[PDB]
Amino acid sequence: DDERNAFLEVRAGTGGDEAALFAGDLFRMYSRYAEARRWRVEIMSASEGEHGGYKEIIAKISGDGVYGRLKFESGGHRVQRVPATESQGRIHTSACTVAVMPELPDAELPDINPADLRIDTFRSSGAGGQHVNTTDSAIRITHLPTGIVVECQDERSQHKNKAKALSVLGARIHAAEMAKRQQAEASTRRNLLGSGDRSDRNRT
Amino acid sequence: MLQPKRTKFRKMHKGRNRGLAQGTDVSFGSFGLKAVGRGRLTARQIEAARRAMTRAVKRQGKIWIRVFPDKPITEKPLAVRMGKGKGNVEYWVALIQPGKVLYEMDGVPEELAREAFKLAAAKLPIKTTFVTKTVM
Amino acid sequence: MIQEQTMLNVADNSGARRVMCIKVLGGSHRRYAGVGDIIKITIKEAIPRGKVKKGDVLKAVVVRTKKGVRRPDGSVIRFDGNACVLLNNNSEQPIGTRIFGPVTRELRSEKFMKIISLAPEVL
Amino acid sequence: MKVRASVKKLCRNCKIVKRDGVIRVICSAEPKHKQRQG
RNA sequence: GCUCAACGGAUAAAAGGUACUCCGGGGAUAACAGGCUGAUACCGCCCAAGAGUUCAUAUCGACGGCGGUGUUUGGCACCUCGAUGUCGGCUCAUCACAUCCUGGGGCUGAAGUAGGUCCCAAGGGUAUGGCUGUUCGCCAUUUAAAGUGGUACGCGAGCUGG
RNA sequence: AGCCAGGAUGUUGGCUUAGAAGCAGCCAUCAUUUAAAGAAAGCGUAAUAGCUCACUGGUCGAGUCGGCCUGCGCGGAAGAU
RNA sequence: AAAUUCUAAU
RNA sequence: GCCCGGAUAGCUCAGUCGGUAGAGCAGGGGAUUGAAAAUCCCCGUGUCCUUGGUUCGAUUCCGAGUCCGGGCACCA
Ligand SMILES: [Mg+2]
Ligand SMILES: [Mg+2]
Ligand SMILES: [Mg+2]
Ligand SMILES: [Mg+2]
Ligand SMILES: [Mg+2]
Ligand SMILES: [Mg+2]
Ligand SMILES: [Mg+2]
Ligand SMILES: [Mg+2]
Ligand SMILES: [Mg+2]
Ligand SMILES: [Mg+2]
Ligand SMILES: [Mg+2]
Ligand SMILES: [Mg+2]
Ligand SMILES: [Mg+2]
Ligand SMILES: [Mg+2]
Ligand SMILES: [Mg+2]
Ligand SMILES: [Mg+2]
Ligand SMILES: [Mg+2]
Ligand SMILES: [Mg+2]
Ligand SMILES: [Mg+2]
Ligand SMILES: [Mg+2]
Ligand SMILES: [Mg+2]
Ligand SMILES: [Mg+2]
Ligand SMILES: [Mg+2]
Ligand SMILES: [Mg+2]
Ligand SMILES: [Mg+2]
Ligand SMILES: [Mg+2]
Ligand SMILES: [Mg+2]
Ligand SMILES: [Mg+2]
Ligand SMILES: [Mg+2]
Ligand SMILES: [Mg+2]
Ligand SMILES: [Mg+2]
Ligand SMILES: [Mg+2]
Ligand SMILES: [Mg+2]
Ligand SMILES: [Mg+2]
Ligand SMILES: [Mg+2]
Ligand SMILES: [Mg+2]
Ligand SMILES: [Zn+2]
Repeated sequence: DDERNAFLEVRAGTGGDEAALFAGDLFRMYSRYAEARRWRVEIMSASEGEHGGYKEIIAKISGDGVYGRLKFESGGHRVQRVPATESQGRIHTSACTVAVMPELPDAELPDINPADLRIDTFRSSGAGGQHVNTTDSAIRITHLPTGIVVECQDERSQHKNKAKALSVLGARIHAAEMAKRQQAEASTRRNLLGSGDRSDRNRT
Repeated sequence: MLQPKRTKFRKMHKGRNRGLAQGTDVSFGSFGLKAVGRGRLTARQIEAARRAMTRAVKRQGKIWIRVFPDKPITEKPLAVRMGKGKGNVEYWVALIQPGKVLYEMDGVPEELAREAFKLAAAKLPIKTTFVTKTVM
Repeated sequence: MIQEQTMLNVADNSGARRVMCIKVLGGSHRRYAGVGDIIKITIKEAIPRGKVKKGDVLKAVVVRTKKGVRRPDGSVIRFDGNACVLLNNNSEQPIGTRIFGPVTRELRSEKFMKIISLAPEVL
Repeated sequence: MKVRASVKKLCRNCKIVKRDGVIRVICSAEPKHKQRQG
């Protein structure tokens, strides 16, 4: 199922500095719960909150059944209390936003397998006198599964053009998959996170 | 892929491949492939044949590789003219003369070694035969 | 005697005024289309609130030609313009519900009896 | 019919017959086993 | 007494452009085409881990191996420098088959209709337009189909000149 | 090689899984009656079934069955006046 | 003679 | 493809002339403030890109390699 390592992200919602203080307290709570489970917690990244805790702390928790237990902590958490950054004794309400993610294999297969490539060789255009006319010094490669087309005619050698055009094809087919993965994870984070505004919450 | 860990010299002449072979007997196992033709074995061919013969005996018994590819073969890049130096090392080969034993195998039935020595020879460019131990 | 690039009028109330022939269907290397032949057209202008929009790609049937038709006794019938009735790509059925001007006897087939019925007169 | 440079027996019903200077394989059980050398 | 190191040392003393060019020679030496070769290119075949619900071979074929052709890019520098006019388009073609359609068959994971793949077969046929000088390619709409190559990558004492 | 006959007994096994029973894949591969018969080589079920082979008896009845070394041939083998 | 700031529930 | 330059602390960067590595920012503790910053005091830095070799000893010297930056790739 899903009993793997997790990424725990918690950031400040409404409140400002007090939200940062509560984020620090909440992260400390989770760190203590993890250390009393024989789990390892590592700070992948930190953005501190001026007075107290963190504007945004993201950590990676490694262990057994981590995601099976921590996957219900997503959403918003509300805190009502007398803040430390308050001259008077006024009670204030603030919120923090928590997301929990799994980890996935990230293989990047260079599908440069030539069994699914269409290659065309043809003449080039420009100033070349009598040699350029009677020679196939321009290359074009199309990758059939994805429909990505790249052509090269910059040099006088067919071999050089083929090599660098193939390299460009590989790079610009890898980018088109990295972007898709990035937008998928960003969307998932967006609908898991919510918008910390002390009205959408899971616990008070 | 077998290859010397370190070598005194980077490149080497071409030479010739005349004469018969020393090491025409089986010394460790009970069966082996003896080479009949003359040529070269690349390290890619030795590993390709060893995997086919290994998979056929179901990881039973012992297998000896009795040749080593310790000769560097150079090759010029593409679409260049002559001369201007010597090419770069690309692969390693082992010269084969008529008579060498290429592999050994022990711990398996006599009829099973033939089957595994049949799939192994199919990956090699040199005609081979099957031999057994001799008392003297 | 209709080729590609030929402009034709329209002889129904489908909302088009001038259409331009872009293909003569029926065979390879086919040259002309006479009365009773299906062609491929594009709309060049249309009524503001018609059934069809300018730039559409449809089919049509030729019902009047300047070159005319010839009859088995040697006689001919000629008009003063080329006209067509708009059909749809799939069902081969007329789009409008009215026909303007006369038609001819070469439409007396089961495919175009919907046009023969609606026409003011048949020549 | 499968045309290949190496015809071989694939089951126990396959037979080797040389007809008109051509070597071919036929078996009475599996029609997929018939083949000729070419 | 010389890094006269271009080391048998030209003067004590010295850099470039020519598409505005010019003379004497060379196929002793390059760019086009021919030639030898076939690394590269394209097409076949051998073995069979395997995928295919099960099942190596209905359809594919990992690791390796063996050949054919002379369409590509090359290697060589054998012919031509007292001259063999070089891309594409037009008109006109002719041959090979490694067959796009039509024709005859075997297997199928072939109910039918439609297909996949492999044999035999060269008689005939085998698009019009938009963009670009374009070969190539993308797109729109047709067709039974819009084949792959050789011929100085056919064809300027047959046309053009982008 | 044909031609008749047989070609048996507790594994509805735990071992895996819903179901795996000789023939899906993990182990073992004993014993009995017998002239023979494998606790399964093949075809065949979701799982059973069902269908062959080995092996063993009768007629026939003279030869028959596969490796090794060698000579010459066969296929693999498609291009352009 | 120098010197910035104090979110959001009274 | 050819030639040239560079790789040193968490980040930008100086330095050897074979025995020994620094600066600014950042980092940790403490002062001042009702509190945060600015200001003050005290304290730590790193297998000098990878590899093989010569050396008693290599960041340094000599061959290979990777990555990064620049110049060149012309006559047909
Ligand atoms: Mg120029
Ligand atoms: Mg339009
Ligand atoms: Mg016949
Ligand atoms: Mg000199
Ligand atoms: Mg000299
Ligand atoms: Mg001028
Ligand atoms: Mg002269
Ligand atoms: Mg010379
Ligand atoms: Mg010279
Ligand atoms: Mg030449
Ligand atoms: Mg010549
Ligand atoms: Mg399988
Ligand atoms: Mg040629
Ligand atoms: Mg050539
Ligand atoms: Mg010459
Ligand atoms: Mg010479
Ligand atoms: Mg001459
Ligand atoms: Mg010349
Ligand atoms: Mg002359
Ligand atoms: Mg002349
Ligand atoms: Mg053929
Ligand atoms: Mg024909
Ligand atoms: Mg005839
Ligand atoms: Mg144009
Ligand atoms: Mg032709
Ligand atoms: Mg050619
Ligand atoms: Mg030409
Ligand atoms: Mg041509
Ligand atoms: Mg001429
Ligand atoms: Mg003339
Ligand atoms: Mg001009
Ligand atoms: Mg002009
Ligand atoms: Mg032969
Ligand atoms: Mg501020
Ligand atoms: Mg305030
Ligand atoms: Mg401090
Ligand atoms: Zn068979």
